Amino acid sequence: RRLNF
Amino acid sequence: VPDYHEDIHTYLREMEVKCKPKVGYMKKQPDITNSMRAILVDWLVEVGEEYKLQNETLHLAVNYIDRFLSSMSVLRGKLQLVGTAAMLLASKFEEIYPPEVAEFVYITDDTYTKKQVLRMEHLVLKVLTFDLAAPTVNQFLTQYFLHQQPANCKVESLAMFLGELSLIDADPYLKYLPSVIAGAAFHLALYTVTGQSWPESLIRKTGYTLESLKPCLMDLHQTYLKAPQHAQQSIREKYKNSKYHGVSLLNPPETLNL
Amino acid sequence: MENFQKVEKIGEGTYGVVYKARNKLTGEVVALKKIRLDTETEGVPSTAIREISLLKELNHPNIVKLLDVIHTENKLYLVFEFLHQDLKKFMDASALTGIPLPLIKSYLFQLLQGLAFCHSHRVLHRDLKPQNLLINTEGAIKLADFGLARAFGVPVRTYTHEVVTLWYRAPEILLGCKYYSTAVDIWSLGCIFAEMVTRRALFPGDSEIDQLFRIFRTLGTPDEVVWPGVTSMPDYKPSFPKWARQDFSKVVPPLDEDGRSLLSQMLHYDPNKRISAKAALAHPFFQDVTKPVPHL
Repeated sequence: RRLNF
Repeated sequence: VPDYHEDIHTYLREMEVKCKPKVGYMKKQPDITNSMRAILVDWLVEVGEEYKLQNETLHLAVNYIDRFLSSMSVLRGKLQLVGTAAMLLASKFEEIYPPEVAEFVYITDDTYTKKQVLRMEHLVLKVLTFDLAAPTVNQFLTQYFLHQQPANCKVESLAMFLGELSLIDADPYLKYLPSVIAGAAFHLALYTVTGQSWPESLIRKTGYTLESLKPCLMDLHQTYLKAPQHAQQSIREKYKNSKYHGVSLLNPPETLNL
Repeated sequence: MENFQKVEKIGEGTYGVVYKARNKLTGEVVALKKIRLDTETEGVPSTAIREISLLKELNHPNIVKLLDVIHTENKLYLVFEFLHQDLKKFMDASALTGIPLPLIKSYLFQLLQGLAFCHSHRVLHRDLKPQNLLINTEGAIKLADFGLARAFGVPVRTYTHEVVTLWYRAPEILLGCKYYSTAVDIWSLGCIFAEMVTRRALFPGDSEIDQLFRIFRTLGTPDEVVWPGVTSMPDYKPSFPKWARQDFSKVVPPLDEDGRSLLSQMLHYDPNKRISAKAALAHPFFQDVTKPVPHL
């Protein structure tokens, strides 16, 4: 996953 | 029994003071928050499970991250790349064979290139000055475990669990040395499983009284209590596996008797 | 890197070709290890990660000094104190005559001091052998080559099948033990000690099983009395031929009785009884230790 900040 | 348990413990206590991240660092970061650090570390637990890495790598990686974030401003969009390169570096230090760098690219969903991960590795190494052999909660737990009477699997597991939960929350845990957190977590795990308590052996070795552990313990008892409510859950899921005797299911006690 | 002037290659290892170099500003002669840090493959190798972080912690007269690390975009340079040769090359060049007893005693003493320091800072070397031991011309010897070394703040998990030399491997490792202890380092040192004395490897085996059997041929076949647990070890087998403990006097003839005593404690089968580095320094073998200088 991309961590969506 | 080592000739140097004592020398090692002593020396680990010297090194943890030196390998400490700044306390207040997160307030000085313009763009990142304790809640993002928490999402980041929780994710690192999953990466650890998915590649079957040792718990020590996980702990090593969080140390690198926090020391890094203590001298370099980072933007939301780069935080995961710091984490990734820390986990790589940690794997290199501690694992027999680390995952291939590509795997590390993969676990982000190709959101950074291999070349970006490799140059962030270099940047991390330079900021940390190649000082990678950081003391952890996990190391101090492992020493302390030598002093159980008798050895109790469930206690070891459950102390591990408590130690990991503490990685998640800069929140309060940043202001405790690992030797202290591991103290608290050994007590709390002991107490929780048997009713027993932080033993005089360790009181003498560590020169930590139970009293002195009070503040950490209190915090850690709270964290244990609310664990099933926490926004991050990766460590609980991990510690259900029978590998760990399911301890993260056991019912925490609602008072500590201090 | 501009202040360094390359003089000659002096061998390779992990990292790649070591150059003897001189600091053009101070006169200092150093060893340069260079790593061609490509940014397409795997990045910084872990041997480099471990040697640099572990060596940076270990300042001691009998451990090679890491003087500097030089970081460019496409290269990592490592700068070490220069030491002009290893025990192996020295041993080969001393074949025939032998290394004199009193230098064998000094080296072992020094190496025990370095090892002891490492162990009391939670470092295992794990790959001790004559090539990884450097000497100078004033009679010093120093542990070098820490690319396999490991921090053991937590116990160190064994390489399923390890890329480490065979001749110096402890029998607990051959039997498929799960952790290393500092005892592997002592066992290696023991073998080197012997090797200096007899001018040949103590236990030169051509595969894992031949290595055990060579050890057993000499110290005899372990059982539960010598070594509580052996029969329960992953790789141990009821069918292991049963040899008897042949006497050290025929294993290391030139040694006196204090030597044989020390070797034999360094060569104890049971990792828990093998003598530590700290203790070995107390042994009466070292009461007349001096610091003679090799004739290279």
